[PDB]
Amino acid sequence: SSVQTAATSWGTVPSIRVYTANNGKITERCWDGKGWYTGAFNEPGDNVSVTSWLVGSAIHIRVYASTGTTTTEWCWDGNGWTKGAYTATN
Ligand SMILES: Cc1c(C)c2c3c4c1OP(=O)(O)Oc1c(C)c(C)c5c(c1C4)Cc1c(c(c(C)c(C)c1OP(=O)(O)O5)OP(=O)(O)O2)C3
Ligand SMILES: Cc1c(C)c2c3c4c1OP(=O)(O)Oc1c(C)c(C)c5c(c1C4)Cc1c(c(c(C)c(C)c1OP(=O)(O)O5)OP(=O)(O)O2)C3
Ligand SMILES: OC[C@@]1(O)OC[C@@H](O)[C@@H](O)[C@@H]1O
Ligand SMILES: OC[C@@]1(O)OC[C@@H](O)[C@@H](O)[C@@H]1O
Ligand SMILES: [Cl-]
Ligand SMILES: [Cl-]
Repeated sequence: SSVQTAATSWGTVPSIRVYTANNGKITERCWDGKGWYTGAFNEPGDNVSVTSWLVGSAIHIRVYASTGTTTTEWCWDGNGWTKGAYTATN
């Protein structure tokens, strides 16, 4: 089987974030113009999607991590990954 990725970007540098679901776990790689480095995101999941938006120059990232029929939303708003309110009845 294959790892599964999701990607987002912002600005004109740009910043890029790539999330990889590998063998039950999601991790994050980061580009800020000067080489790829490892991000702070680490959460369980077999499937991942992502979206992001800016308020001014402040990025807001939402990562949707799924295992079985449960999807958990993880939020980056400048100061730590927090659990979002997203729910669904799958
Ligand atoms: C994310 C994901 C996991 C965690 C899976 C599987 C798949 C999977 O989806 P994805 O990778 O998108 O799609 C596949 C792709 C692209 C290929 C080429 C596959 C398989 C899948 C399906 C089938 C498959 C699966 C296996 C194992 C051990 C093998 C050998 C295995 O045959 P393989 O010769 O790789 O063929 O179980 P595994 O615990 O990895 O479960 C089942
Ligand atoms: C428990 C279980 C069930 C009930 C599955 C599948 C898997 C599965 O997990 P597991 O067997 O541990 O991991 C896999 C391994 C080790 C290999 C080598 C696999 C697959 C899986 C994934 C992918 C796969 C699946 C298929 C079918 C018909 C094929 C041909 C098929 O490609 P196959 O050449 O076997 O590759 O559907 P199936 O109804 O069997 O659903 C999907
Ligand atoms: O500069 C890297 C970082 O802080 O960027 C914002 C988010 O992508 C974080 O997970 C990541 O560690
Ligand atoms: O500030 C976090 C939050 O309110 O952001 C907007 C949505 O992503 C919500 O699910 C999430 O709880
Ligand atoms: Cl690099
Ligand atoms: Cl964090």
